[PDB]
Amino acid sequence: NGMLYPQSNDSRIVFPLDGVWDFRTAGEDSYPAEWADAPLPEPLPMAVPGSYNDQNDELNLRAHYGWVVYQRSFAVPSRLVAGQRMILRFDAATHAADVYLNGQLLGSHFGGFLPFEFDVTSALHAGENLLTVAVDNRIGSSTLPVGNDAGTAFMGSDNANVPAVAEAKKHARRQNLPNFDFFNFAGLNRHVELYTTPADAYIADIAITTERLDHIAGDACTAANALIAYDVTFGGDGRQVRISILDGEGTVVAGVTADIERTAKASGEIAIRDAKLWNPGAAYLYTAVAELLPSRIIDAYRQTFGIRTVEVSGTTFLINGKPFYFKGFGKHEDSYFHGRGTDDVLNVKDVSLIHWLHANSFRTSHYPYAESMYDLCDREGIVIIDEVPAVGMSWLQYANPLVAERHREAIRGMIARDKNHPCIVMWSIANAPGLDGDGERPRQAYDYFRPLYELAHASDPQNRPVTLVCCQNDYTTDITERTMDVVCINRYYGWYNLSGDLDAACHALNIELDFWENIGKPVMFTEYGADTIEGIHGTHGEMFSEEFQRDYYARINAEIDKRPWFIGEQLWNFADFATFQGIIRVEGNRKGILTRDRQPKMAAHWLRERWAGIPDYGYK
Amino acid sequence: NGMLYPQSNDSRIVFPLDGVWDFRTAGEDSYPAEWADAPLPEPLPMAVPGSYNDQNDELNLRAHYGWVVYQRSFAVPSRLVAGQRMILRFDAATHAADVYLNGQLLGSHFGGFLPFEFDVTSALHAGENLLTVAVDNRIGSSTLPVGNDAGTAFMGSDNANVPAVAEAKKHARRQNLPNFDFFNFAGLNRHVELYTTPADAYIADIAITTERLDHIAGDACTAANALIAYDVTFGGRQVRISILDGEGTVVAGVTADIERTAKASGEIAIRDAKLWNPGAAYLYTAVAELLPEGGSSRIIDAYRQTFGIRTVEVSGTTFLINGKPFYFKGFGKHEDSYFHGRGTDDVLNVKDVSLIHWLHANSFRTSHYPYAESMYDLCDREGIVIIDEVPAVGMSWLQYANPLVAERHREAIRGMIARDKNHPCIVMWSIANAPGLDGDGERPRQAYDYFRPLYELAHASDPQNRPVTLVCCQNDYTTDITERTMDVVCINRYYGWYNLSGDLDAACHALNIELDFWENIGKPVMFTEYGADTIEGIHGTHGEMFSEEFQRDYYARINAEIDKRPWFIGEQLWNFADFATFQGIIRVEGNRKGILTRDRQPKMAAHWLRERWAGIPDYGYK
Ligand SMILES: O=C(O)[C@H]1O[C@@H](Oc2cc3ccccc3oc2=O)[C@H](O)[C@@H](O)[C@@H]1O
Ligand SMILES: O=C(O)[C@H]1O[C@@H](Oc2cc3ccccc3oc2=O)[C@H](O)[C@@H](O)[C@@H]1O
Repeated sequence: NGMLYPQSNDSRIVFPLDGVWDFRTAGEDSYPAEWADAPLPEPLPMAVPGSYNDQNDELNLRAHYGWVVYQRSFAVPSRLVAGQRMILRFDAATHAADVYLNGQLLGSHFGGFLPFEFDVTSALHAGENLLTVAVDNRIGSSTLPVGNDAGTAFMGSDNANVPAVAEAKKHARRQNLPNFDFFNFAGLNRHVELYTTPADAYIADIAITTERLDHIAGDACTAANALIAYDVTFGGDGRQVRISILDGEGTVVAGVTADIERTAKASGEIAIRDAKLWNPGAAYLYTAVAELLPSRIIDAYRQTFGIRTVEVSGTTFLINGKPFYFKGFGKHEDSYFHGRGTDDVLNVKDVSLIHWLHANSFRTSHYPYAESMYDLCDREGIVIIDEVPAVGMSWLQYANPLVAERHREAIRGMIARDKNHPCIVMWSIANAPGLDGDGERPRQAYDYFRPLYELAHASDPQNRPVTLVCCQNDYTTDITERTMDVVCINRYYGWYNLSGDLDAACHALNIELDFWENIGKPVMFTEYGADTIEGIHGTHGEMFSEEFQRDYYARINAEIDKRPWFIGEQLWNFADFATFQGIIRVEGNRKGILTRDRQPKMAAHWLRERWAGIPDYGYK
Repeated sequence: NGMLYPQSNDSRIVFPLDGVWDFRTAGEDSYPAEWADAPLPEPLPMAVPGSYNDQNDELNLRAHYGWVVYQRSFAVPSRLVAGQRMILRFDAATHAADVYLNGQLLGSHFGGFLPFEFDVTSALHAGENLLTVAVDNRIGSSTLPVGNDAGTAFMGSDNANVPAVAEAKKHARRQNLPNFDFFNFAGLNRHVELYTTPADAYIADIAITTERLDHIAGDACTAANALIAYDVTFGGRQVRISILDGEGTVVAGVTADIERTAKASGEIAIRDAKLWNPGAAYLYTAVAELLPEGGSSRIIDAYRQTFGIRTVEVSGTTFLINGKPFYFKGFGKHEDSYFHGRGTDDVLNVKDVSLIHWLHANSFRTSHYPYAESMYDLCDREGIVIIDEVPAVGMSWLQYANPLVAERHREAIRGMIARDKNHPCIVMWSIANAPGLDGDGERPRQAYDYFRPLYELAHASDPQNRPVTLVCCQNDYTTDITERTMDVVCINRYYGWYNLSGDLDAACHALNIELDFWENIGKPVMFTEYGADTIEGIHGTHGEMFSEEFQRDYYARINAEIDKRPWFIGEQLWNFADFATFQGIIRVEGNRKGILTRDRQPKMAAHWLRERWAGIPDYGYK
């Protein structure tokens, strides 16, 4: 289950396959399999990584439904492949892919936001190799994220009772209809690379955990002793693995040799004296170096980690034993040109903006992000709530075992990929599913989600808190949200209801806060906000003005400040982002406190000033 | 002098070093050299490739003056470096760099827009290697592009006679003051990679030229015969040259003797050759294979060089591609985007080429510096013509007497042409943008004496011997004696914008007076800039300056005038898209003369131009 990011070292090399590929669109339900046997005819250029949808203005690829086919050639020296295990990794292909090498089907993947790989040792040959990747963008009632099989996209307008409308629907061009509020960007959204490991025996997975901290400093910068655990998995076939712990300056501060036992695994614990802890706003990273022993080294892998604990205790959220307060937002992987394509310039800039704002956290709304963003947040001291793509869900999905299977894959896959990041403090198993109502519906939702809550706990060796992000609903008939480790609520009082009336919005919010006060869980906002067009101004700000967005946060935040059990404020959204078109989306979702080009609206300045005065620890 | 882009094949591998590096700002005139000896203290993250300026909103890196230091570590298997020649290539470090590996100074480079490399065979070691790169952003009276040592940035406002202003200037924080109208984005703007070649003997350079075409078809798609030439240089006997067509079929091949300094050269006849044309690209591959003594079947080294078969000839007032009279449709561009700055972005390059097609344009100029190599490969495959330009922008008489500037200028011309010579999409070289050329006394002759040797140098350096131009600023064309001697006259004119403002009747009258002057000169003439700053969303029934309507009306009126001149062979407007500049009173969040917004969205004028260009053929318009 290990999916360690490809590394280059004395025992391993990575050969990136990013660049400008060849590309063709294909059919709604098929593509020509023979395209894997020869160069694509009349190809278009297509940069990888990137969504394909915004990379060709002659076409309207945002309207594309079904398959596209990518292809490129590559060659590597015979010297490099000799005796090695050769692996082809796709960091993400959104949503499903069939992969061919030299005309041989390697296999397929379903799930648009997690990495997958193939052993191509036997399919590779000398000279030029032809790599063909068919990618399917289709979403529907059995996918995560969820699409609608008929009707409209989420938040779409209709006149369904007009006979002409009903008839035209029957014959309209097939389109994906997201049951979620972000554009269905598709393609090779993240990197592609060929990499090598030793063949006879190799490191397959590494898990590092913080088991216990002894005598944590008052400022939490250090602990007198930290007990960490390692678990290393091997593939291949009295062997041993050397584990070296490097501090921030690369000094080997601890080292052990562990026996490998057969399924082939080595595990143990290491005590670190005067351990330097990882904290929001004050990152510190160690490296665990694993070396498979025969002076020689057979294989090696360098795994970054941070030493810190996470504990929900009553209505507090303790990081290294200190009461943490979330400041931040949901984000999206979204930008002009790239779409959902990973862009590390943008990631570096965004992390700097999180600091400029004096925020300390975000959520990976609504899918796991590119691996590089978590590495960045590890080094920059920004906390993450890591979320699977289970958005758009309701009772139709809970009754479908295929969806449950995909959901379990997404949870296991996210945690297997991301478990070693100190920046991740909580897992989210869904966003805005249907949880409330009458009859059997609330119990049916609980019966669907409770085993997934348990799965996220079982899968994470650090046993971090697990939540489910709840959409505005009848909280009195929802019986699932209140059972989560942290209550995470999306609320739009004064925007989607009581519209523009901030007094009424705050009154309604306080009524629901009184409800949560009794439940006795820690609670935080994971969404709240107001669409805002930069440059629209009013002396008495109305909806869509910069002033209304600022006033909205000023009023709502004054209310949650009065509740000691309310442990965080993550707003919606960090930045404006693309959506399916519709009458409430002014060139996408405009609830960003920043524009899509990362420029600050009035509310961003107001929030920066507020957040400057709120400490990471001890606010409540 | 060869700088072939790194390739992976059976004898060569490339190891990319892009990613998130460590980064620190340093001083105005220095940086700590000891930072090369250990990991940078308290580093910031910085993505490579990219400009650094817009990658950290906590800092104000747009205001930074002087040095920054990049650093990262890397490791590669010993088995792959063993016995190989190891080269570290920087596609671009803007503007100057000192490079260290494991604490050893490899060397330095000046020139922010062309690649450079170091042999690191001896400096590499097993395990982790520490690569430290100091990058200097400073510009001034001896750099290309040119900065101002004092005063204001180009087209900056001043009240120089106010004593308080004069005094405050003396004590103001040092800042780069561009003498050019684009922001001074700096850093590791393009890719970094380590690559290998065989050590004993290897291919160092390849030049492919189209020497002659016989009996070109009426539609220019083919010629009965094409004579091409190859010139292969080696470092560190025979080389096999194979010519592969679009399907990879070997249609021609010769084995050539290597003579010492070590080179092989010759000619190859291609019967029924498929030609490269604007709007109808066709590419061959020349595969060069170094053969062992002497001799066996095995290959010592190989390189695959893309090329296209086409001729370029200025004839009277026509610009002939494959003997057909071409008409340029397009624009100056910039490598410019949110977040990336001047950083190369192939998603953006792929998108921009699709927009060039959407507009029905056929060409652009690399204003005002050589672009990333990948964009030329893309234009080769997409049939888009390029005017390739060096960063000699902001120049005036202060520079012409400066030997360091002249050397840097010669370096840029030789470096650009050495890097870019094999692209069929490149049809013309530009040796400068908007230098001072006119005036009285000795000034016009001084400018001519500076630029004429550079014109000759561009001709001597290009084995294809393509036309050479100098892109001319709006000036007194009657006292300029340099522009009229270029192979194609390329003019930047802003009648109705920077002069006769808003009066399109007067602008067209003035343009026609200057066109009458060029009609007498008897050379082919094209626009390389003309336009109007335009804020998307500003509208008027009678469009005034900055409205979308005025921009549309501007092109409608000016283009109607040049359509009347048979010797006017192209229209490249300013600009493809809005881009960042130094701040000032005439730049509304940068330069807004884009027909597209900075996010590549079309203004009214873009739609009008799309319809116009749809009706103008690549060949035979005039
Ligand atoms: O609407 C948004 O901006 C975000 O909506 C979230 O889901 C919710 C939608 C509504 C709609 C009407 C009334 C209350 C709601 O409460 C919600 O939580 C969704 O999580 C985001 O992805 C959307 O972008
Ligand atoms: O001004 C621009 O938008 C571009 O100007 C070009 O150079 C010239 C500037 C001026 C200024 C005042 C009057 C006439 C001018 O004519 C010019 O040719 C320059 O090449 C571009 O880089 C600028 O962005």
